[PDB]
Amino acid sequence: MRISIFGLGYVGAVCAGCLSARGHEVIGVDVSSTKIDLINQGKSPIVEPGLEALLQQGRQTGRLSGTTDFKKAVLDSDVSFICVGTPSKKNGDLDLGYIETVCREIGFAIREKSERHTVVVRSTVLPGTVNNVVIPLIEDCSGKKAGVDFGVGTNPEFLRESTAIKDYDFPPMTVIGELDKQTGDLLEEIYRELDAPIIRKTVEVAEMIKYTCNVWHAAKVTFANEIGNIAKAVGVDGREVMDVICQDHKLNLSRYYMRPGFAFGGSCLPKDVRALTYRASQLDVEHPMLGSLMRSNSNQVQKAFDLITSHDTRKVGLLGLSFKAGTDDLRESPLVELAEMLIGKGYELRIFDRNVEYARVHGANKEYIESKIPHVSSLLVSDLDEVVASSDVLVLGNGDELFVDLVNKTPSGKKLVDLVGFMPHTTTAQAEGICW
Amino acid sequence: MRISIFGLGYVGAVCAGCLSARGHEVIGVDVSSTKIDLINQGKSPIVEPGLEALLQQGRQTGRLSGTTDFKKAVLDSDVSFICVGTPSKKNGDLDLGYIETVCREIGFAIREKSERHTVVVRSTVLPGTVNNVVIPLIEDCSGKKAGVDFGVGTNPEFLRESTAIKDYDFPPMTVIGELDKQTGDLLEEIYRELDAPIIRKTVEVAEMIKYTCNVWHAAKVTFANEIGNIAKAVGVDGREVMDVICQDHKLNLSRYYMRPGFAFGGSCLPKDVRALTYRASQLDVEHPMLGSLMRSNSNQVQKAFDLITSHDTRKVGLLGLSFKAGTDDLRESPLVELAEMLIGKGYELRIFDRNVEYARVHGANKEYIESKIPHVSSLLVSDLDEVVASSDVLVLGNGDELFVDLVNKTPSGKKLVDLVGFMPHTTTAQAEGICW
Ligand SMILES: Nc1nc2c(ncn2[C@@H]2O[C@H](COP(=O)(O)OP(=O)(O)O[C@H]3O[C@H](C(=O)O)[C@@H](O)[C@H](O)[C@@H]3O)[C@@H](O)[C@H]2O)c(=O)[nH]1
Ligand SMILES: Nc1nc2c(ncn2[C@@H]2O[C@H](COP(=O)(O)OP(=O)(O)O[C@H]3O[C@H](C(=O)O)[C@@H](O)[C@H](O)[C@@H]3O)[C@@H](O)[C@H]2O)c(=O)[nH]1
Repeated sequence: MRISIFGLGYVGAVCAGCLSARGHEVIGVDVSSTKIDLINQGKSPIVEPGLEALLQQGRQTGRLSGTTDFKKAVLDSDVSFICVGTPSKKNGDLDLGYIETVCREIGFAIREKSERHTVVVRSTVLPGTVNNVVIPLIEDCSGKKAGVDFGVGTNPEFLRESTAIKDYDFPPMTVIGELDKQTGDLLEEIYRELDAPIIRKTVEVAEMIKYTCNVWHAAKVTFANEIGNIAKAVGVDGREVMDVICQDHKLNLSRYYMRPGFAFGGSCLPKDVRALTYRASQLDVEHPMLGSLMRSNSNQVQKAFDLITSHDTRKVGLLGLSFKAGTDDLRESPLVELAEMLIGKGYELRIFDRNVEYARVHGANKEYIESKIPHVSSLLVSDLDEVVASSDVLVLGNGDELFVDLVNKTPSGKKLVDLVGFMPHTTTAQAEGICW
Repeated sequence: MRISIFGLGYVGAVCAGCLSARGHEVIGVDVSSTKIDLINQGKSPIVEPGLEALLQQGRQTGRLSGTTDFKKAVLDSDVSFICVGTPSKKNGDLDLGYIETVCREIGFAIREKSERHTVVVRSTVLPGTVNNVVIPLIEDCSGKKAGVDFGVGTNPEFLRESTAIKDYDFPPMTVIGELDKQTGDLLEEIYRELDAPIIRKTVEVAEMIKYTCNVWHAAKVTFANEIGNIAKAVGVDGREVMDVICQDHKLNLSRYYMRPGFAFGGSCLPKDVRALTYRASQLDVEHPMLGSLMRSNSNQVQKAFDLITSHDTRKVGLLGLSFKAGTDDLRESPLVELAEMLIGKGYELRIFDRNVEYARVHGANKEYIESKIPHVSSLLVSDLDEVVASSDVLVLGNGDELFVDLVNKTPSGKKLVDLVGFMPHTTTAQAEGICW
């Protein structure tokens, strides 16, 4: 197909060439006549391994060209890939300036041409951008309507600089955000030949996706730095430490621990986090990320409390009490924290937990349950249907498989608050998730 | 093997059972008489899938028993595993009360004992605990010297409650902290049949290994929760978002981005960290972790500074300028920032980077290099030898392989400051690493 590409920076030029070398008619579009002159000369504006070669191949076959003429580029192509920059404003919000101009330029170019055009955003933008800005802009400028007259979708890239090409060739995944089915299919052909999954989501979800990947990346670099700093301070090598950790593909580098949900608890995570940062503090090793964990963890408890507590009623049924399903361990259980908050603030609380139950007559914790936390434990009710019937707000606190059935057999008159993720879908006025 | 286990809690009881199911002789020991008794009836003190059944089998083959007679346990076994809990003190630090107690008794036991007894610590303890607490208390109480007379070693655990047994039978890996080969071999013979890599390291490293793993899990949950919160405030399901993130094993769930070293930079990571948090703020969504990345990131740059400016010499050579090797992209390069700080402090700064040097000749970002950051670029030097020779302190800022030679065979009279990880080993008087 014939592709126009708006913005010829690191991702735009890489695109220009990668597509042009696969059999596409590619028109590189940029505001600066230096980048374009370089392109027509078949030369790379950047130092990127193997880019020049690709670009020179684009001119030799006549499959690639550049022009500063936006309108033409549109009228001469069937698909436009938006790759212009979105730099930071002085307050952190991203500057949409460039994106807007391109959008206008495109809309104006469509007002003319009668055939359908396809506008795919690749530039990283906050969620809601395509819907609240690029669409209405194009529309208001083309006098047309997104979806019906012209296609719109988003297409995040994950190219790294200095390996943009190989990243292009072998991506982790290909993700597509679609308004119209038609625009989605076009992208599907485009990456059809790539040995990686294709993931079709709504425009917004896609926008969130690319942002999360990037912040996760900084999160990782940050972790390794803070850990390495503590390492040096205590005499060992961070590199050696992080290597071993990167060996674990069951916990450290899997999807485990990555489900958005409730605070973490137990008799290990919170103490070790406290134990290592205290030590870091003794060695004069600052550590803002490591040192914000607990703070965040508590926020999450508070959050559940604010959700549960917002329905004009004291009647709460708390399903799950141990720090996690399948164990009776109550040590630093966020659910007890939660329970204790509700009690301290006067709520009519009723609790269900068959494991904590079994333990009240079958363990080495009897003492603790009847003398250490009687104000919590005496609120335990073993009849699950009783807890549901006499509560107004039902709170799914842990992964007990028994709570699924509950999630699909919920009676009228009850609010659900989901903290682990049993809900098949997103919040409604009757059922709310802490992160959905 | 005859194995004694001190601390019949969640970790110790599981160990007792699994070990004994594997044909060893196990003496469970704990301070609580009520614990020992449930163990002698083959009953489980805790609610943990399949533990009871293991404990009864342990009894029924006479391969597993229990007592409070510490001395007897050490006297009738060749190796002990220390599994006593380590609780938090009001200040976050670790309470070695229980560990110490169990160390004293053992020492007293191995004294009266002629043959080599082997001590393994499974309890999670800070780096250096074993060298400065366990060994000394046992040496003292036993009159014997750690290493030659009795074996010592560290051996963390990654079992997760509720899947403890599965986790024991199928671990991510086995980590051995060894002092004397003898104990290291002993542990390996035990875990030989486990389908996982065995990792042998110095005590201090394994101690730091286990900790890093726990705080890393706590960070994953933390990242995931804070992302889901923002996800939900922006209208989408944080779960749909986190599933996709977890579908990427090249960048997201891989070892990339996990090398301790220098702050991140470039025109994407920092810009995106700032944008998301900015949005997060607009929406009243607290995010202590996400929101601390930049301070921490910026605290790494300053860290590199302090390293460099501590050598009583104004002559500094910065090898690498662009945000990474393989590109000339200068946007928000931490190396540039480093340079500007060094400049503002009046250092004789010389800079090598073959990519930018090339870029300021071919490419499109020459204006920036020439007219926007002249005060950095005129400190450029084309010849790497010229920079190395005329500087007293060399900085390895990015991973350009050209710098490998400099570190393998370094001209005397130079101080090395390794920001990326070229050094084969730890810090010395001539070559200092940022996280090693
Ligand atoms: N929000 C959220 N929370 C999670 C997720 N996965 C687990 N959690 C929670 O994180 C906390 C820790 O649970 P987990 O690590 O499964 O169990 P446990 O704490 O018993 O085991 C951990 O400590 C052991 C230990 O140090 O003794 C470790 O060995 C072990 O590997 C774990 O790190 C729990 O409160 C969990 O609910 C998730 O995807 N999302
Ligand atoms: N300390 C440390 N720093 C690292 C490591 N790995 C990478 N870095 C740094 O993290 C920063 C980003 O590098 P990288 O992600 O490899 O390059 P780039 O930032 O150009 O690509 C990223 O931005 C693209 C984008 O959003 O446009 C993404 O698409 C892409 O996937 C990356 O996130 C750099 O400053 C790196 O130095 C590490 O293990 N340790």
